[PDB]
Amino acid sequence: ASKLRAVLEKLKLSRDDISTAAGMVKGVVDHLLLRLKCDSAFRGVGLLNTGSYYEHVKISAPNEFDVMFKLEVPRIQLEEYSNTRAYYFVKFKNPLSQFLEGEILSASKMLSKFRKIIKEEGSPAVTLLISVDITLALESKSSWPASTQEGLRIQNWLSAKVRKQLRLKPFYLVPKHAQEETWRLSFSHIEKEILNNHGKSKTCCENKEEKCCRKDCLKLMKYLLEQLKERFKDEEHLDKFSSYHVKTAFFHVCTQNPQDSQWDRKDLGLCFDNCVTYFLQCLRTEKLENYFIPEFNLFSSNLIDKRSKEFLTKQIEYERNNEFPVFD
Ligand SMILES: Nc1ccc(-c2cc(Cl)c(Cl)c3[nH]c4c(c23)CN(C(=O)CO)CC4)cn1
Ligand SMILES: [Zn+2]
Repeated sequence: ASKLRAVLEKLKLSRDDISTAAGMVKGVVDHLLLRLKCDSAFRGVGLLNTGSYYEHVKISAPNEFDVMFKLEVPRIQLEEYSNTRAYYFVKFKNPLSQFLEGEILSASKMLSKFRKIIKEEGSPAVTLLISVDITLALESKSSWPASTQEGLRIQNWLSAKVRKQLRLKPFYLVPKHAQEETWRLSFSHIEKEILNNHGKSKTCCENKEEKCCRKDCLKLMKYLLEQLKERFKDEEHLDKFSSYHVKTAFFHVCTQNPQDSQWDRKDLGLCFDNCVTYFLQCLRTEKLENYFIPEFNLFSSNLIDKRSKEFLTKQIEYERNNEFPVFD
């Protein structure tokens, strides 16, 4: 209870120092974006909005930032790869013809040029050095792919109006490989909008009478994983897990507990325990549905070994029964 709020305060004091570092990262980005704009192939490159840096996977490592460069392109048509609901080949119907390999757009070819232009100056295409990961993403203004039709189950939490409005925004495709020329769907912009506008009430966390602990629970779940990943970094059974798994599980708990009253700031310990319990259930049953693509199991044996899940299950059960020693 009091231990949880002490961790958040230590995290908060850690964030203030990078306020000056933000402009330092934001300077390198504003430059690199201009240099990429001079190449004919990257004319329509820009920052993925709502903030230059998305502050990486690590809540406990403010030294490393994460930035996404979106590439506006003509109308995209997609071909699903091998029944994997998230990976696709990209096809056309001007300057990107150089990266064409028949009809399929070559991720390896565009990444190689993306890297060459920056060097002289693929989930992260380049990592600069205080680290900065840069991801190239294709912007598509088409309707969201069919695999997202039963995802984003926010209707009883953020309303069906908002889900309708959110699904009118573009989606994004990042060169991730399953096959070395597929692209992976990305909804980082939607995830940020949900986190920063998270309550059933439109004025959640806008006044002191409506302070919920939704954000604090996510910070704590991210800190728990990073601490465990750092403690057991040499054991290799936690390499697969990332903050995306914790964020995904958190969004399911929001769907599961849609009322702001279920996230009262004075129930932080119970609310954090709700997220820990749901994340364990996903580990034990090896089922963590992608929040936007319900058929993509993030905890499938294809992606993460069963022994890794029960290792993490074992460690989280330990921390839970010992009142989380890795926090102090
Ligand atoms: N093996 C994996 C893991 C996950 C996915 C994945 C899948 C979908 Cl559909 C979406 Cl929308 C995704 N967004 C992100 C990921 C992702 C993975 N990811 C990280 O793990 C951060 O280090 C970036 C953020 C596909 N393959
Ligand atoms: Zn709130």
